[PDB]
Amino acid sequence: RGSFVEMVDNLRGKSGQGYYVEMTVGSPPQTLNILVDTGSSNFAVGAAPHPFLHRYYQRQLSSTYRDLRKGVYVPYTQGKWEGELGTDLVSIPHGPNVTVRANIAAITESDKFFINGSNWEGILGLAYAEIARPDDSLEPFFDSLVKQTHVPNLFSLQLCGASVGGSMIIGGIDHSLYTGSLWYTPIRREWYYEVIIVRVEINGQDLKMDCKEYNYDKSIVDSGTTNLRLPKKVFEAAVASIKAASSTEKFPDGFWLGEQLVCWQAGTTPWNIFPVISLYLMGEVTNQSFRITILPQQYLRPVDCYKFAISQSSTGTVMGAVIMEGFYVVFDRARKRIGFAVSACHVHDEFRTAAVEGPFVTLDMEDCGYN
Ligand SMILES: N#Cc1ccc(C(=O)Nc2ccc(F)c([C@@]3(CF)N=C(N)OCC3(F)F)c2)nc1
Ligand code: NA
Ligand code: NA
Repeated sequence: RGSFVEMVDNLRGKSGQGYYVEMTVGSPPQTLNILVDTGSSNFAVGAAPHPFLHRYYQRQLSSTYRDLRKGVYVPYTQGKWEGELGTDLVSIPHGPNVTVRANIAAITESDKFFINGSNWEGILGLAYAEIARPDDSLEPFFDSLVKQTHVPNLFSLQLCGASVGGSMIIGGIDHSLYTGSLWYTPIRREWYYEVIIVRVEINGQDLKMDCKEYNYDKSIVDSGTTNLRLPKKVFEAAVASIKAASSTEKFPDGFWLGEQLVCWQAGTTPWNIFPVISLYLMGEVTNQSFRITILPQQYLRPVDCYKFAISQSSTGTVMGAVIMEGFYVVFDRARKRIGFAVSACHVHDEFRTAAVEGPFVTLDMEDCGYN
């Protein structure tokens, strides 16, 4: 408990391409790099020589592979894969010292799914069975891990942004990865890692929207998305504040829509003109909340050119890597809650830091949830 030196620094990645962990599948073990995704629930790996892939799962080499005799077709908004379901033995070399029999979707066809130039070749969905495809009887990897072993039912993520890196601590928390205290928000329902945002501030100024707007139709914590996505109305209000707060430089309108980059002469990005953004999350106690604060170092991504990485959503709020890179995030499944603490590795300057602060007094938090 509290100390997991073998798992520290077990994540890698490249700017814009996600954080992946090494895994082994089958017997003998085949090594694969697998993207860590708290926004989905399938363990799915390339299983055919797609040209973008460095490595892929060759089921014919595994004496422990078992076919489920069932296909799966998974369309997303942009992109899709299809695959054949089976189970095999899986382990995590820089992770707990166990092997589990897990479901694996062998991806045999895909479109706009793999990234040309990336170094991963599958995805580990860490969310709940309810959003698993094709349905919720396909048990997700972490559920299998916890049923078949004594690994406790929680994992934590420290994502260190830009070549990126971090730590996925499986079964525990490592205190050297954060400073100050962890603050917890309830998981509102076990499907995505759904949470409730109860107030939004831009440089300390409240957007003063009806808080149900903040969670329209859900808010989730998603390591498989780069941006902070905001419901359209909230995004509109939020941009108007940020634009106002930075109004000393003007940028194309296109910029704020993620449609154009902005560039400054190297080593001169004027961070100080851009405001901090705070989300207050529902706390553990009635009428109690706490607040996480991020910097422009988080929401202006380097591509010295930058992309504005807060964007409009039609799927609710998505607290992607733009939020998570500021914090150490604990997915405390056993107690249905998500903890945040300031990450010991987050990108900051000599004037401002990411922050997690409480308790605050917030009434009518239950009304913030959308039904
Ligand atoms: N920083 C960061 C960063 C940068 C990139 C990537 C990334 O490529 N993520 C990715 C790839 C393929 C996917 F297919 C997904 C899915 C699979 F479910 N997962 C979530 N969460 O949302 C989009 C999605 F399509 F639904 C994600 N991730 C994070
Ligand atoms: Na167990
Ligand atoms: Na600490």
